Amino acid sequence: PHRYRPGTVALREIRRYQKSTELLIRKLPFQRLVREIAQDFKTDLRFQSSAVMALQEASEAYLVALFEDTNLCAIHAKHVTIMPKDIQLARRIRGERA
Amino acid sequence: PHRYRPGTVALREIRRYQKSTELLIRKLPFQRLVREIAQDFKTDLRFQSSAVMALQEASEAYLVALFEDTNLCAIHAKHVTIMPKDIQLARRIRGERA
Amino acid sequence: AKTRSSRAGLQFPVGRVHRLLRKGNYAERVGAGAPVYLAAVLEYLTAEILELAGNAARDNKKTRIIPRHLQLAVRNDEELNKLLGRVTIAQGGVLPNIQSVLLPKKT
Amino acid sequence: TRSSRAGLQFPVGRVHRLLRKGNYAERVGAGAPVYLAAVLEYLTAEILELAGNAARDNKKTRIIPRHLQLAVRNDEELNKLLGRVTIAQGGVLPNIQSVLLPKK
Amino acid sequence: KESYAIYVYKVLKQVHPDTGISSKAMSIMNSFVNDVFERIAGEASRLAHYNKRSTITSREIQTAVRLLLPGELAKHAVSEGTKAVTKYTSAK
Amino acid sequence: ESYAIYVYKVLKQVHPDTGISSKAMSIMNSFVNDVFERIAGEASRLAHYNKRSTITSREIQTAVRLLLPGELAKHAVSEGTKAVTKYTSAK
Amino acid sequence: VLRDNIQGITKPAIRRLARRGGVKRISGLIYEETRGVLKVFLENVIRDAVTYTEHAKRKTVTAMDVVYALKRQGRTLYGFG
Amino acid sequence: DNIQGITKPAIRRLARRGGVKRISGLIYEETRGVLKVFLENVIRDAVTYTEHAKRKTVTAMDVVYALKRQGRTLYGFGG
DNA sequence: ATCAATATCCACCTGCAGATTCTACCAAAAGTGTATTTGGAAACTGCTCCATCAAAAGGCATGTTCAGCGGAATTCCGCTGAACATGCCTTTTGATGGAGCAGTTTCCAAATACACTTTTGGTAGAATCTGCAGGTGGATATTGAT
DNA sequence: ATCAATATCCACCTGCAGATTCTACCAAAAGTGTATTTGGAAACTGCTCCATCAAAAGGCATGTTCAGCGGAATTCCGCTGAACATGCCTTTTGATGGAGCAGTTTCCAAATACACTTTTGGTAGAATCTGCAGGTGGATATTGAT
Repeated sequence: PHRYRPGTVALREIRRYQKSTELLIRKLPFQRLVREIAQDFKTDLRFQSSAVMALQEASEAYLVALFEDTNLCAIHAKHVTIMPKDIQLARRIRGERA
Repeated sequence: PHRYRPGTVALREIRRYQKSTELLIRKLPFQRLVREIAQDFKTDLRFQSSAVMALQEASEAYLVALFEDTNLCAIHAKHVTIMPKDIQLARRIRGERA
Repeated sequence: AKTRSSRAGLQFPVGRVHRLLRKGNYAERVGAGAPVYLAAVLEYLTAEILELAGNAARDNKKTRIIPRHLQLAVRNDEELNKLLGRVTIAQGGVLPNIQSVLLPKKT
Repeated sequence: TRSSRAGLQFPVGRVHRLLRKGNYAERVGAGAPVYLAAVLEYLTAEILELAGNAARDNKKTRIIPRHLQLAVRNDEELNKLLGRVTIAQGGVLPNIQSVLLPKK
Repeated sequence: KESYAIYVYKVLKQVHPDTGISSKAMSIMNSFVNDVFERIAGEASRLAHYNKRSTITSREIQTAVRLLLPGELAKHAVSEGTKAVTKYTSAK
Repeated sequence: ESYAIYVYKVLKQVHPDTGISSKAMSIMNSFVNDVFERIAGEASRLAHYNKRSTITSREIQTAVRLLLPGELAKHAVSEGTKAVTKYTSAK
Repeated sequence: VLRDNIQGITKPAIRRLARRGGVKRISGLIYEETRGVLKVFLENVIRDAVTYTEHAKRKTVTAMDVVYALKRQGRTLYGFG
Repeated sequence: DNIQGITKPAIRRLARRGGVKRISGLIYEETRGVLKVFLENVIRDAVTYTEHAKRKTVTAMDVVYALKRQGRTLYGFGG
């Protein structure tokens, strides 16, 4: 049977996803998470649709960003696998702890 | 001939300088650097005594902190010697490049 | 009754950029050349990125500029990249970039 | 005075003037300068209080920049509020990455 | 050349009567006040604009404080603020 | 109020046969109002730093120098000046 | 009632975000560290967003509210509602 | 050369306040470069604030305002 | 464990640079009383769009198995920075002209402020146009096994 | 290098959705044109505080030796990526009531606008005072060696 060596599909997917621009997080699931976090801050709160979309635009932008920095710390470590401490180092230097 | 071991004096120096608050760079060599860079921007300039102080206070303050992050990037890479690439990474993750 | 935009040789609204300079409460008074000079800069700035977005689109065989085009145009330009180094263009994606040590094989 | 009317050491009347000449808005209500002044007195109090402690602790009575620095960074909140502020002549907190200490 | 230096000196005494303060320290406190003032003023200005309002009132000042200051610090800064206004109003 | 029709003109000026989607026009609007607020504020400030009650073509120019990167600022200063000079001699 | 919606950000979606981020290989611990990071990120923008909404005595969070909030955090977003 | 004026002892000292124990040789020329790029950004903005005021003297306020824009707010010299 | 060299901590001493106390002058606040103007809350309400319920279908999340390979941990070695004692070349400190940073007076180009008249960018209503999304297919690479 | 399995490429082709197209309405802009106010350029000037330089002083450059650190090569055990089967819950297409946003008018509590009288926080000159930074003595913790 045909089988790609590990990491081939991954490069395939980096190339793939770096060409597109659609949100990579399921919509409804994300909206729930927004509503949840919001209502555990205030009540009787309604949301314009585009408002939940701005938040998803920003969140993904933010996370993809974090991931590139995290990916850099890993390579500095001579690893290719981003580990939790990578995110922590990145986040710290980034100025979110530090 | 009693002699101290590598890192023993340095460590004592760390202790030492983290208590004091004075500039670690000599005033004159610095004033000269500031002036030369300014000259490329606008000739025949005069600097207030305080303006140079501020700039120095800021530069060391700036450089000092850049050193803490570098140290962290060194340690993240199972090292204790901060190297060029360790500075490189820090500045990239601070947006000083990206 | 010539508009001030034409008096200045601009597409952008000098009268409008002048109102906004009043409603923005930036100072007690607004000079006559203030809005003129600023609409000149804003026009100059939008022509610069549109020039780039448009190109990005040609390189994408697309006729209509879309967000990813603005994104590609902005990130590929050193100066626009710096001017908008903290702006997130929605629906823009990122620039294709894969670290070397990730690619397989050697040489 | 107004500061006395609101019970404050800070200059309510001045704060008011600065809010007008600041081009922050067309009009400035009467409480705003009072409320704001209240908050500047309070924030001032919070830092002095901690830095005074920092001085007593180092066995000194007159507070210096180093005592402002120490009070600020050793305090989650103020440290956040001054997260991108550099206090001249403040120095840095004493800190050494454990992994750099001699292997006991 | 105005400075909050004397008012800073007042507050200091109500908190540490035996404590004094060097010049450089007093200048830092001055920048400190000027800073938060601007940060608070700005946010309030901004808030009034988003709401197409012409006046920066204490409602503005208040919210800005919630947006700018860290939690618990904001808690007290609000009370302090609210108290100062109540006192001022309830006065002949 | 928008900047859309103005963005469209310029658009047609550089690229006569290219169009723009609405989201793209939306980002172009956000862009303009953004730069507009930075330059304004940089200007506003500059004046207060100089005890000046009037923003003018001269504050705007400095703001533009403080805010824009290398080659962009140089070119933007030209465009600004050229326009002020022209409008100056037209009445 | 909404509870545990943080799990609504599937391992798959976090894997895709990392590909765009150009990440080749991911550790099992990454997915949970990320929900945390995304959680904090959102708690911060929505707090502000909502603070803006309240000040306008509204009951609806508008995109402007999210847009002003993001700007307050140095994460200015272009193109919104 | 002025940049070379910023000495190894001085740089090694800074790094120590940063809690740095061992310093590779290549860090010094690397360092001066950072500092150079630093000053250039600040000084330019300051010199600009200088010229706007028609002074031939950079005032500490012109540096303070500069720093504020770089996001490097500095308490101690007014403002 | 045992000296032996250094470094570090501490209680104390004291001149002095800078913090403090006092008087006087004072313009520029900041307080106060009159009276004219106005922003924005309250009250009614039109109307956008938010929530939400319903349903059909496959795009995708989930969970499992399998093994390739990458990260962790151990060893080994050459080379690089740390520590040191020598030595003097540069920075530091206190003094002395003069250049501009500001304080003040003058006065005109330029910015309100007001009343009109005119041109326009926004738009909601309908309806014709068009770029490309997305489905198809089959010629060209990319891969991985041998 | 050859060969089979798959994915990537890319140019042709059709359809809905979103874009470019008009008719006319027009309040709110933006323009035009006196009338009245004024901010800040411009020229003159005194007082700081900055540039320069001399010579007392407090670090830095330099060469040596070597301890220990980073880079390299090796081993192995476990965890993450690929491939696959299965089936659910998200996405999509629509419709409905009603909340609550946003428009419009009314109208008074609060705010701007002078104008007059008082206080006060900044400055400058002078003398008094004091918190502590360097300085010493001497005990003791720390470190590196045998």
